[PDB]
Order: sequence, then structure tokens, then C-alpha cells
Amino acid sequence: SNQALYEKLEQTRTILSVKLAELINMTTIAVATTSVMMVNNQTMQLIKNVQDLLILTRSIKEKWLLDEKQIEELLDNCIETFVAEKTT
Amino acid sequence: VQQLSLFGSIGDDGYDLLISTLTTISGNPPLLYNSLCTVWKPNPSYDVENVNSRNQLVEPNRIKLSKEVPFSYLIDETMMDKPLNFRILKSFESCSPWSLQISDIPAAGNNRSVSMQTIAETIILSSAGKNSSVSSLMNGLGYVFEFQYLTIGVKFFMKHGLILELQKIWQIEEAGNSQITSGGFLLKAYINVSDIDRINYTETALMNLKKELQGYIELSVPDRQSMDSRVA
Amino acid sequence: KKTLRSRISSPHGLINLNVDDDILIIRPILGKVRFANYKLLLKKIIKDYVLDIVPGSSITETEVENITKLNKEIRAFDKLLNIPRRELKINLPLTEHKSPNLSLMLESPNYCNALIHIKFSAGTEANAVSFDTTFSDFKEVEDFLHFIVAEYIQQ
Amino acid sequence: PYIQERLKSLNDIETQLCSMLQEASQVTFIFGELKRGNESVKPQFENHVKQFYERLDKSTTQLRKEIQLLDENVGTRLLPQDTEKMEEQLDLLSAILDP
Repeated sequence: SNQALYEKLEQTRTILSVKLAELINMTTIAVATTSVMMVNNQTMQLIKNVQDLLILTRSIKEKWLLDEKQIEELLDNCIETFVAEKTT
Repeated sequence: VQQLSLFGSIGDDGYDLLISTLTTISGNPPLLYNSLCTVWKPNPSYDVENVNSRNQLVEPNRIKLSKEVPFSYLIDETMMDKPLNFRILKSFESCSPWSLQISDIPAAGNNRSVSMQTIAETIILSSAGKNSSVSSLMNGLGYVFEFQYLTIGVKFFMKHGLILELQKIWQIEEAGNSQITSGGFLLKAYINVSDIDRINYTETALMNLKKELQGYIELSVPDRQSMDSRVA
Repeated sequence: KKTLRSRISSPHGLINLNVDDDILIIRPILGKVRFANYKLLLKKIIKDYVLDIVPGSSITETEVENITKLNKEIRAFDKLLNIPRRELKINLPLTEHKSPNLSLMLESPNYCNALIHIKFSAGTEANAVSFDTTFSDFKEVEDFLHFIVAEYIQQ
Repeated sequence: PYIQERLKSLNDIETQLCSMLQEASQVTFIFGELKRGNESVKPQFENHVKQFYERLDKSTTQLRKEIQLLDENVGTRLLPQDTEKMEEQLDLLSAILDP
């Protein structure tokens, strides 16, 4: 089940790097507005990926986080003093 | 008595992990224990028919005598001053009371979820007279000593009467004791049942334990023939 | 400690407890006081009926599988959880023909009431007597002490 | 403790990620500078951008190894008293008796 975390994390890393470089290529290069929208999309996806890394780290952290005579003498005194039976 | 059980095993190296797992799963650390078993068979020099007074077939079987021994009898000098706890296992006039048992080959059935064995037992408390040794008494019944083995291990008390034993077995002979379990521990999970309900309930308890250890250690039903003490 | 022990040793399974059996903290404790009272009256009775009557006499009270580590811990508190009992031995002067001996034991089996056990033997093997008695009532111990001192202890 | 070390390492990884983000920002703005014809930042743009990728790569190597260590520690360092009370009270009791 942890191997799944490893896979998801690796895929996430590749996705993040690739999306960063590829977005860096996409700009520089209403078509311009469309390109800007696409840039926004890629960047947003990257941020979401960062949050995903945070989720993974948190998951790992949570995985980590989730004689006798002495007594007989002592009671002998205690019981005596408590009854106050002495009375003489 | 009906004993429902499942068995498994682990190598010496799997010890600590298993102890840690069973301690968390059951809530209690292990308890050290031992037992000496002596098996007896009908005297071969004597021979009797194998039938009732009613002329009904009776199968000859072995009788098992078992008791404990004080741990001090199992610790030599090299063993001296070593925490008398679960870790010790790694570094491996009249008669006394005994448990006398005769068991039957487990119940038949394909796809059994557990092994189910009937066990006839009585308790020997003491003896007196000419030949009072347990050995003589067994002879008086017409039996002779065949073999004997020592078992040392740790046990865990769990819910619903489920007991788990992690054991090591040594056969005993003057020629020397040989460890039948050389390499690791024999794992045993069982419940003793004195109504169909309690039997299906007990099966469930064992099945849940098997389920709870699936992936880590597997518990299965041993071969009936491997749990048959009949003489032949 | 007891519940755990009850679980370790026997059950292969779960605990079984009773309030009545398992009841005693405070009730077992109060008995300590009532017993002290009881012991006081008893000593008064003894002075009156015995000590004052026979001159030399006096009185001396006296104390009456491997889980073992657990049993040792619980055993330590047997002092507090035992049914309270003291033995009062009465010292009597030795007659040169025979030495009479008398002793009483006070106890509270249910913790709040009293039983009084009296043993008397003054042996002269011609006259030899032995009494072993139990009384739940101080009224009857006065009557029996009186009976005893009268016939056997007195000159 | 060991778990404390693991958590500390994870926190360090978080810091690394944060750094990566910051230098992503730097990279973007300074790319904006380079496109406008300011080449003076070419050293600083590429530096921050390259230091980003280096930091991100270092974090990836550190994080992936940490996940592997967690998997290897299963069953070892990682999961798959009333006698203490009594000693407290006895201590308390002898202290009352002998203040």
C-alpha cells in the first residue's frame, strides 16, 4: 500500500517537472488569450501537484505517528494511625 | 473434548517480529512454558485380538502422557543468568501427576476451515504399591514406552478462549535430543470445545485470527494423516 | 491486580467478578474501626471478670503456574484485606499441681460483627478439662468467663 | 528518537519544496525581463531557474528515499501499568507517615 504512495509521488514529480518546463516552452510560445489561459491551466496544475506532495508528506508523518516486608510494615503503621485505637 | 486448530511456522529470524505482532494484537506479552510428553503403544510382545466383548472392531492407539517440568531443568550453565523471558527460546516414591490422552484422527471433510480433533483425557494424580512408577503402571495396562519429546515455547491468551503457542520441539533419547523444529517455531492456534453453535462460533474465531494474520503469517489446516496416532 | 490475574491464569477468555466478593474497599475498611471498639469492650470484660478476680493475671495480644510476581504484590495487602482477628492470651499464675491456661480470640468474619472464641484448659490429668467455645454475644462471654474462673481458676 | 529524525527529514523536504516554488517565481519574472531585452539578468534568471531545478531534483531524491526507508522499516521500527500506580501511592503513603 506504501508502494502505491511511492508510485503516485514519483508520477507527481515527473508531472510537476515536465509541466514546469513545458509551460516554460508554451510561453514564450484571441490566440494569445487562449495561450494565456493554457498557461494558467498548467501553472494551476503545478500548484495542485505541490499540494499533492504536501499530502504525501503528511501521509508519511501520520504513518510514523500512528518490597513485601516494607509494605507490611507501612500498612501496619497506616492502619494503626488511622483507627487511633491506641487511646492510652 | 474437541480441539479446533490451525497451524503455521516461522524461522528463527521471524521471532521478534512475530512476538511484537502477537503482543499488540492480543494485548499481552508472551508467557514462557514447557511440557514433556511420553508416548506409549500396546506391547508388541503381547498380542490381543482387536475386537470388543461385543465383537466390535477396536483400533489400536497410542497413549500420550504429558506434564510440565520446572524451567530450571532446561537451563544449563551457559544459559545461566539470561532473562527468563521470551528471548530465552532463541538461545536453543510414587508417580507425578500426568495428563493421559488418546486422540482420534481429525474429522473428515474436503475444504475444512480448521482441523477438528477429538481427545479423550484423564488425569493421573498419584500411585502406590509394588510397581508404582508411571512406567510400571503403563505396562500394567499392557503398554510400553515408545518415544518422548520436550516442547518449549511461549503462549498468548486471547479472546473467546483462543490460545496461541509458538513452539520448539526436541525428541529425547540417550543418543541425544534432536530438534524436530530445527530452523524455527511451530505456530499453533486452538480452542478446546467441550452444541453445533459453539463449534461454528469457534471456527469463526480461528478464521478471524487467520484473516488478521493473512499477508504476514499463514495459518492452515494440517493433513489429517499427520495427526493420527493409531498404531499399525 | 486481581482482575488481571483472573484473566491471566484461568479464563482463556474473560474476567468474572462480583461486587459482594469484589465489593471491598470502604466496607472492608470500616470494620477496622468497629473491631477496635469490640476489642476494647472485650478487654474491659476480661479485666472485670478475670484480671480483678485472680490477682497475678494479665493479658497479652498477639497477631494471629507462574504469576507469582502478581500474587506477591497482592499478598502484601493481605494486612489490609484480612478479616480482622486478634488473640488475647490471659496469663494466669501457675498452681504448683497444674498450670491452667486461658485465651480468647476476637474476629469479625463478615467485617462488621464480632465472634469471640474462648479456649480453657486446666489439666490435672485426674481433673483435666478442655473447653473450646464460640460466642456471638458479649453477654454470654461474661457468663462463661464467670463460670470458668469460679470453678476452675479460683481457690 | 528515530521517528523525530524521520519527521525532521520530512520537514526539511517541505522547506526544499518551498524553495523550489520561490525560484519558480524568480524564474518567471526574470524570463519576463529577458524577453523585454534586459540581458543583465540572464545570469540571475538562469541561476535561480537552474537552482530551482537542482533543489527540486534534490528534494525528489530525498523524498523518494524517505518513502523507501518507511517501507523497509515495516515490522522493524514501525508497526504493521498498574504497578506504576501502586508505587506512586506507596511513595505517597510513606511520605505521609514520615513527612
